[PDB]
Amino acid sequence: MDWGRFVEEKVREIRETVGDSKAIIALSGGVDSSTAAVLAHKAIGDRLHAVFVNTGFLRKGEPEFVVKTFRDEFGMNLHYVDAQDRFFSALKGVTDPEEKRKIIGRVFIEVFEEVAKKIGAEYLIQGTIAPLNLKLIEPLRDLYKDEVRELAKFLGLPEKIYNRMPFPGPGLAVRVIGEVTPEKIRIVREANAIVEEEVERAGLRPWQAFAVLLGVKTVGVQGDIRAYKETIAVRIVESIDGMTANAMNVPWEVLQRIAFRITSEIPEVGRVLYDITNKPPATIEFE
Amino acid sequence: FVEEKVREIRETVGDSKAIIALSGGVDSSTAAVLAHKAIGDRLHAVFVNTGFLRKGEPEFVVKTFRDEFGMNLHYVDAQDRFFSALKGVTDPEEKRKIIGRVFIEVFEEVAKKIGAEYLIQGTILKLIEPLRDLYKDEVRELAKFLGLPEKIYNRMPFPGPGLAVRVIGEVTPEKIRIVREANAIVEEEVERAGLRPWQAFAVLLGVKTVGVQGDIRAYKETIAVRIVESIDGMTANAMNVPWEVLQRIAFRITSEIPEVGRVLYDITNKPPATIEFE
Repeated sequence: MDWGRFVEEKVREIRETVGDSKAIIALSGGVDSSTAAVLAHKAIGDRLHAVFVNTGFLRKGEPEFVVKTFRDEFGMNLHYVDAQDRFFSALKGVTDPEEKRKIIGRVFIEVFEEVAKKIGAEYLIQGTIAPLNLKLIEPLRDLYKDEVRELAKFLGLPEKIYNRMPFPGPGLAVRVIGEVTPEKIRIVREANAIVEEEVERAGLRPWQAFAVLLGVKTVGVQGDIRAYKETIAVRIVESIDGMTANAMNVPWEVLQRIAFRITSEIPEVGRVLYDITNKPPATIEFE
Repeated sequence: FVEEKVREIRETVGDSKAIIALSGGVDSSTAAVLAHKAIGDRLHAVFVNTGFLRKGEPEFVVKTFRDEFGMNLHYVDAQDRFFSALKGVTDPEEKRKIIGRVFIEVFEEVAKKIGAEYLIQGTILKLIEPLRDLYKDEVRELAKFLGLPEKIYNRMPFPGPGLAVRVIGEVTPEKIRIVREANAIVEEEVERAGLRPWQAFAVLLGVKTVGVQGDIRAYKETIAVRIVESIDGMTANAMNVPWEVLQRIAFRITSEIPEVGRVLYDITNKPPATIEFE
């Protein structure tokens, strides 16, 4: 393979296509969109407008990391969009998993379209890989997943991105069973951070590792009196590419640390359960 | 000791009839055998099938006390009454309160027909408590000496409300059936693997999810497996169960109980969590 040649030719292609016009891209923080953004940025510089939407369902430290990486370090013309209120308000009273995803998808498009109209770009860059009135450009169209990761590394993207575990577009909203509220998202966000921290501390490299707020209540104690507490499910799986996946045989000490930290550092949680179901028969997420 | 207590009971009861509630627990069982050796045919044991007992449990109790020990055993099928009384009840406290109220109504109903004058209780009508001076460990030894099955004197504790508190939310016949089957799988695999925990059981969580086979839009149930080690039950730790055993439990539950599509294992100690979920 020759990545230097690939980059030179692809950057040239984007330049010849865009000309002096503006191009826009949705920056999700994922490896695909990140890689496509870097190629487009090398091609047209400030004429590339990278739009990053904070949905309110991102992981701890994620928004800050994306801004630091793309605005500060890569110097991209980034549009940080805080749309948290729109997403949370739109989900009020919605408990059905499918409906939640539908609403989140609709609001994301509404937000992106609103910002895009102000930008007035003529081209839309997408990180589509092999595996708005805008002309489409897909720089990674002929590349497979493993190749995109190699390219991302070659382009100087952080390992935190090219080796990241996949994370759903609706984010933490699908990690909360039932109605999505700021409090539930706060709890699962902290629990998720603990899960990832313990997996990292033990040098484990699973396909996915996350926490889910089940909605099931258990009787705990806060001060010196009984109170209802939440239940968190921990999901850690091993997989080649998600086709099938096995619940991971996590060292007991790691599971103990996760359970201890979640219930001690997040007083609102009183019980932690570990998912031991493979795929098949189960899905990886809890939807 | 046996000769002494049997003598005391025989002197207290005289030629009157006595009644005792058989729960299947070591305490009531041991007290029942002592009372039976004392007044034989004048002891009337009462077994109430609440509808929340474990798989094969009712049959075991009847076979053990009525056939094996030859006691007068009044079997009461009150499943319908308990399920009706719990219809729509979600609060754990109310479930326990209602089950207690119904048990009494059912028991007092059967006690009237017997016409007993003494009530035998396994506390550790006139009351008779032959084990009021014995501790948990002592009662177990006595049970062994009396000839009670190991399945009883060494059995894990099981709550009065039974499987009703092993179902989060409203209790219904179908939910109890599902958790009864899951519970049997958990106990079977834990025993087969040589595990000897304080308690090992299954809980129907109420949370539902879709799977990746067959009708992928059909929401299925979730079972939580609870296995803990404890000395006294005051403090306990989630057990470090061998992975292959947990995998077998998950496989059997989803393969044998089509209604369940997800299995979770509780990894929380006590404190901060309770052993039972409700």
